[PDB]
Amino acid sequence: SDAPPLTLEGIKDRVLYVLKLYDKIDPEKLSVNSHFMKDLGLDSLDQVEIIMAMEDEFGFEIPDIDAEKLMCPQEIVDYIADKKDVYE
Amino acid sequence: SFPKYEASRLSSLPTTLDPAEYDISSETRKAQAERLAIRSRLKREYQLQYYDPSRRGVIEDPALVRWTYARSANIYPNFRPNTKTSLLGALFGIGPLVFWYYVFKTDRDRKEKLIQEGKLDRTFNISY
Amino acid sequence: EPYPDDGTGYGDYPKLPDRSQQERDPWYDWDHPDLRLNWGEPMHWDLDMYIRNRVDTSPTPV
Amino acid sequence: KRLFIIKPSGFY
Amino acid sequence: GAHLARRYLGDASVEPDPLRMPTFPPDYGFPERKEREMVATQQEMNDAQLVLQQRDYCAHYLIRFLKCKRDSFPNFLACKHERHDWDYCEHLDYVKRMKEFERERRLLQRKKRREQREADMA
Amino acid sequence: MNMFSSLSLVTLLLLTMPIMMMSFNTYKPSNYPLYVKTAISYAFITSMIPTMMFIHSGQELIISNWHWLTIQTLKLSLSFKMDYFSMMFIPVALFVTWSIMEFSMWYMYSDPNINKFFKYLLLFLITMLILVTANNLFQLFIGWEGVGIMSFLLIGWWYGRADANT
Amino acid sequence: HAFFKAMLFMCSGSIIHSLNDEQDIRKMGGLFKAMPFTTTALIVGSLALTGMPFLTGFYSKDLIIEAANTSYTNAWALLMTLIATSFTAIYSTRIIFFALLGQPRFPTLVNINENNPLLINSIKRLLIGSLFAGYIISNNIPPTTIPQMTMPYYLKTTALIVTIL
Amino acid sequence: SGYTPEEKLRLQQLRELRRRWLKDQELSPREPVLPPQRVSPVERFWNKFLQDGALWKNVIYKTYRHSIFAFTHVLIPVWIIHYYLKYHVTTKPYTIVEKKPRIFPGDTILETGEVIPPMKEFPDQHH
Amino acid sequence: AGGGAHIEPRYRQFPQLTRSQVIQAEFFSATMWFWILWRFWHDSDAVLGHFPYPDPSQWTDEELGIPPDDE
Amino acid sequence: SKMELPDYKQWKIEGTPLETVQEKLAARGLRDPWGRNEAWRYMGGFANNVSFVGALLKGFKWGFAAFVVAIGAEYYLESQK
Amino acid sequence: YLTHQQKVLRLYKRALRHLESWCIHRDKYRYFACLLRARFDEHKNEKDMVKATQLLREAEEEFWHGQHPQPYIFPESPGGTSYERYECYKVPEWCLDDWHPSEKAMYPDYFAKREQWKKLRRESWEREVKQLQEETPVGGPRTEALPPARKQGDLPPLWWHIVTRPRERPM
Ligand SMILES: CCCCCCCCCCCCCCCCCC(=O)OC[C@H](COP(=O)([O-])OCC(O)COP(=O)([O-])OC[C@@H](COC(=O)CCCCCCCCCCCCCCCCC)OC(=O)CCCCCCCCCCCCCCCCC)OC(=O)CCCCCCCCCCCCCCCCC
Ligand SMILES: CCCCCCCCCCCCCCCCCC(=O)OC[C@H](COP(=O)([O-])OCC[N+](C)(C)C)OC(=O)CCCCCCCCCCCCCCCCC
Ligand SMILES: C[C@H](CCC(=O)O)[C@H]1CC[C@H]2[C@@H]3[C@H](O)C[C@@H]4C[C@H](O)CC[C@]4(C)[C@H]3C[C@H](O)[C@]12C
Ligand SMILES: *C(=O)CCCCCCCCCCCCC
Repeated sequence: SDAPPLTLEGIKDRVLYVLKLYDKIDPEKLSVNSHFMKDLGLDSLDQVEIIMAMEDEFGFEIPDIDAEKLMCPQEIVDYIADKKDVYE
Repeated sequence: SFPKYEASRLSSLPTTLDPAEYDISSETRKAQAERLAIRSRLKREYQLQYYDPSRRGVIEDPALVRWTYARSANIYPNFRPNTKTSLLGALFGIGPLVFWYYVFKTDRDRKEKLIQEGKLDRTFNISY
Repeated sequence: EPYPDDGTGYGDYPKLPDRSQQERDPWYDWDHPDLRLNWGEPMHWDLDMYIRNRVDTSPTPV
Repeated sequence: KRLFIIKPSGFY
Repeated sequence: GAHLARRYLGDASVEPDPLRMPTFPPDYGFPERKEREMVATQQEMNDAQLVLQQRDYCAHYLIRFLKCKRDSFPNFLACKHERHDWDYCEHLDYVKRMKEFERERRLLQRKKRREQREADMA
Repeated sequence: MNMFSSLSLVTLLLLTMPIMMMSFNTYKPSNYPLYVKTAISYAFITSMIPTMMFIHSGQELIISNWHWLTIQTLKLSLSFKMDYFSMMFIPVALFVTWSIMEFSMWYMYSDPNINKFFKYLLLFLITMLILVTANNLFQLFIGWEGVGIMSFLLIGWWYGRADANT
Repeated sequence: HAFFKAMLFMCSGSIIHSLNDEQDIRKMGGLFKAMPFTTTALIVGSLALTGMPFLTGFYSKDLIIEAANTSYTNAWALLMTLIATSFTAIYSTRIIFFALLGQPRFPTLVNINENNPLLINSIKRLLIGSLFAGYIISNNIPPTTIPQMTMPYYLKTTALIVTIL
Repeated sequence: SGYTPEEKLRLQQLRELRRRWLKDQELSPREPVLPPQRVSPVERFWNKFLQDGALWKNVIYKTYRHSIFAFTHVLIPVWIIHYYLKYHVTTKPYTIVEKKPRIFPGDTILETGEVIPPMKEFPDQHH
Repeated sequence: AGGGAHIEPRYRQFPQLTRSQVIQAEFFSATMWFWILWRFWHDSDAVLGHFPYPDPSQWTDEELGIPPDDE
Repeated sequence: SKMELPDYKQWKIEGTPLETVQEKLAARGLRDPWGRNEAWRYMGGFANNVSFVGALLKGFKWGFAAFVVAIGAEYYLESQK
Repeated sequence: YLTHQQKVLRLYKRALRHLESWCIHRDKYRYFACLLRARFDEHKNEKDMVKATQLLREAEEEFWHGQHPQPYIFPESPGGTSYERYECYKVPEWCLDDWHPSEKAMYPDYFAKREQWKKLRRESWEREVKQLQEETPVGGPRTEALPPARKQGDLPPLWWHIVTRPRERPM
């Protein structure tokens, strides 16, 4: 609808860009494969806010059944790329 | 403090305010998973035909054939002429017919009396 | 749980909860996304009255 | 990028 | 208005009744009154096709204004003076109605004022 | 009157041309939104001529051009009332409809059925001009009910949405 | 009412299209500078609807409110009409405040582009109408009633006082 | 609180199939392979004429198309409407009924040269 | 949508504004205020009042024909 | 395309109403991690936006300038008559 | 069902979303979002399950009394303005088998490649059935989750209608 289409690189850049602005995450050790619970010491109460920040970034809700299953920025990219028909 | 929620047939009780949701016991847990078995057993039978590449047609739904039959053909054999059904059919079936008869007979009797007496305005009424 | 045997013709058709299809989960992968129904799932006796184009029973704030 | 639009047959 | 506060939340006999006014004959005072002078004639208003509610005592100015507007076309900013003349005549006509309300208003005071003397005394 | 009547009917006839051309396929696609927008523009300028003739000398008339049906003592004929509330509304409606059709060329640009959208917007405008110019109740009932049907077909434009149909 | 009301929806459509189909004013804001032309039309439209003197909506609404006051009319129906005129300013101000002023509340990536010539010209013509159409129509249509031009000061200006408050 | 190892593997396998399917939805440069169309000679004259987006050239195109529209949608229809009203619709009684034009004091009637007397003298208002 | 100018969307930044976009908006806003002031200057009686509103109290009992109480 | 995002280190809550929120939270022992995420809404071209009275007065400066010329001109032409 | 962990997280998400609706402005929301987080922290590590339920059950009552009557909804979410807006443009893939050859002649490459997918789906079906006929318990499936592909060259069982589904903006 006249808006630019999303790209796989663009989703990854913006997903990490949001996490880089989260104080409780250290930008040095943040990577696409950084598990939130077991590599950044964030409780699930913090993971809910992570998902809520992603849906406020791409402007579409992620259901609670699947939000509580994404535990890594790489997975978020896969979920957002699958729900926007992004293939390259 | 927080007024209690009072449900209605057109406003159901929210699942987050229903005691049965927070009173989780062993029997409820088995029932919930026992239902999910049926949902998956049915979901598999449907999928083995929906995803079939050689199928071309309509997947017959026995639940949909039971609903239409229950609403049309199964009504009469399960009807008994008792007090409940006889009064409901008498006042809903015959009641309106008698009510409208007197509304119209009275209206036309009153109108006819005026026309005969010549005191009903029909000055320009030549279309009937 | 069937309807009470009052002689109105319900027979043994199950008495399902009188809830609209708007109360169903909208994120579940229903076989009938618009109806919010699954193939083989028993249908409410008044299903055609409870489709999302008709009587709504969802909880209200007030 | 000029994708294929799936539509029902309009020939008939 | 202030009158509405009097006819309802207070004495109602001294306030005029708009649906029934006027009550007293026009000659109660005014040893001699002059009938209103209608400048326009029936055929003039009839041929001008004035709306029946526009065929009042101000109609003569309205007729002149309409004639100027037709002639001044396409200049719609013209005939400004003719419009004001008709408006002013309608303003004077409205005041006469305000005077009529006051006349009925005060004459009803007379009844409430020339009736306690003839009641309290006897 | 020769010009007041002819130009008062050309406006109504002009708006129906795009509908007719889209029936016998006597036109080219992908210009239809522009074609329909241009019809409204010319319908607006023509409709201003009868309006000016009214503003000038207050001229009004009634056109009963077609005798349709005679039910005993009731003669129904296609009648158009060109009066105060027809020479001032038609110009305004066409001027506003002119902008909305131009705005629709941009707002509905990506809609695959932009051609049907501009056919429905035009059909509504016709039924509204039938309603506004109607000199008898039956003809008024045609545009009265027609506007409701075109509203129904435009409210539920995205017919896949359940809330649109409701 | 046809001119400035149709403009408001078109101005609403411009905002909706820019924010990727976001119709909620809670996720708008800071569009006063981002969308200067859509902002100008929205302000002009919100001043004609509220009854700003001498714009298109002043030449009909204020005559009505003046004639409603100086009429043998239901008292309560008159009070409700005046209160409704107060509410017209409140919700018109609501759109301006929550969509134009303040700080942005819309997503990070948005294409706020309103340079399409179709959008400008369509809004532009109604913008002209919502300024001068009422003045032109009022000075051309022939009179058909006796307008009430004499009344107390507090009935002539009731529309302004109600709207300003 | 996350994908089990089985679930992750399936999502990856579905993801790789889904992307390839979406890739195949792209059109090759040849597509769509339109069949030949009989190009009208008139449109050929404008294809070459509009090769360069000159301001003066497209104005001629703008005037050309508008002139054609003003002939097929205003001039031809009004001829038909005038003919219909002139000789079929105004030849029958009470079909087009014109409200009689307004007459004001001091007007001259074109039909008979009559003169309407002016109104009586307005006494005075000044203000 | 389609046509006009191609503006690059900006991420977390103010959008790019053209030149004619800002000129036209300012002109019509100015045209509004000129119109309001020009109309107010010439026609101020359309909003404040055309004719004076009399005060019924100040009318004398002689001109209203209210004969004295005694007679 | 391949949109190049701005450097993420410029988004600081300093000098914005977000800081004031962080002050009031520091008086209760609580902190606001997401402040820098909302920072762009208060920086750059989105900072120092007009007020409601300033929005309704858009174009008044040029409109008033045109108005004073008009009435001044009207006096001059009417001076001849 | 939902475990006590899942029900608390859902309420927290709902509480913040409705709170965001009341606050509107981001700075004010960033203030009450932290205070509401604290209320979820004073009982972060409760031990007694019965006490934990009574805290969750009481939070819901406060949520219901305090929820926004008109909460914000994303445009494409259920109840949103753009929800199901494009379901009328979403045509399934099987409608292409009914095309006239003349229409198919306009897209020779697309339909040549579409034939490859149909062959891939047709060759792998009989294997997909077996993959599920052996992993299924004796009675029948107890859950709705499907297993992945186990042997190289196999495709995930029941993949066609999730892989070929129409795009979210088909036109
Ligand atoms: C004798 C010599 C002469 C020979 C005589 C021989 C007579 C034999 C009979 C010949 C008849 C010819 C029939 C057409 C041939 C086929 C042409 C063709 O190729 O089709 C291509 C055509 C376009 O191709 P496409 O876009 O690919 O279509 C595929 C889509 O599925 C399409 O779907 P869609 O959604 O896009 O549109 C569906 C529907 C339209 O979609 C809708 O909107 C449905 C709702 C429309 C009705 C709402 C308004 C209701 C009020 C009626 C107003 C009229 C009465 C006014 C009376 C007072 C004022 C005059 O289609 C239409 O009906 C279009 C016309 C709409 C009504 C037009 C009314 C205004 C026209 C101007 C009237 C004034 C004329 C004055 C002329 C001067 C005097 C001569 O396809 C079709 O339309 C297929 C359906 C064809 C049905 C034709 C029947 C039309 C009936 C009108 C609608 C019913 C109105 C009810 C009132 C009835 C009052 C009479
Ligand atoms: C003159 C009386 C004529 C008798 C008929 C009219 C009386 C009402 C009975 C007909 C309505 C019932 C029809 C069946 C329902 C079919 C549509 C449907 O399913 O509804 C779903 C829809 C639900 O739509 P929804 O928008 O409310 O909610 C759907 C859910 N969302 C919004 C989330 C998508 O309801 C309707 O559209 C019907 C509402 C109208 C029915 C009530 C009529 C009230 C009449 C006014 C009462 C006051 C009298 C005023 C004076 C007028 C009377 C003289
Ligand atoms: C003049 C108008 C738009 C021109 C413009 O504003 O730039 C153009 C746009 C599409 C054109 C129309 C369409 O091409 C369909 C028809 C084609 C033939 O030229 C006959 C007239 C016909 C009905 C055209 C009339 C006119 O030239 C149109 C309406
Ligand atoms: C009186 O004319 C009726 C007015 C009804 C509308 C309310 C206007 C405010 C009236 C206040 C009363 C002032 C009395 C001095």
